[PDB]
Amino acid sequence: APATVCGPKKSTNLVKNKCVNFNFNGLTGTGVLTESNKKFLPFQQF
Amino acid sequence: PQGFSALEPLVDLPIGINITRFQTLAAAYYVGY
Repeated sequence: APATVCGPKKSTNLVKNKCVNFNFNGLTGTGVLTESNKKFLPFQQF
Repeated sequence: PQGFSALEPLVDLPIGINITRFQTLAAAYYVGY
């Protein structure tokens, strides 16, 4: 049975150009973040 | 018709039901498995 009700999930500020741990909807890693120019699709995330 | 075209996702539903049969409400349609 899929989960349909769950508690609220928090959020913090966004930082760039620093090697910082990130959690983008269950995606975890460690690296610097910066603005890019690649074009995704309306349904594509990663 | 020939040619290639992909099928982009539309919506996902987290329902817990189970299905085994299906029906349907110039009137033709193709069914492929």
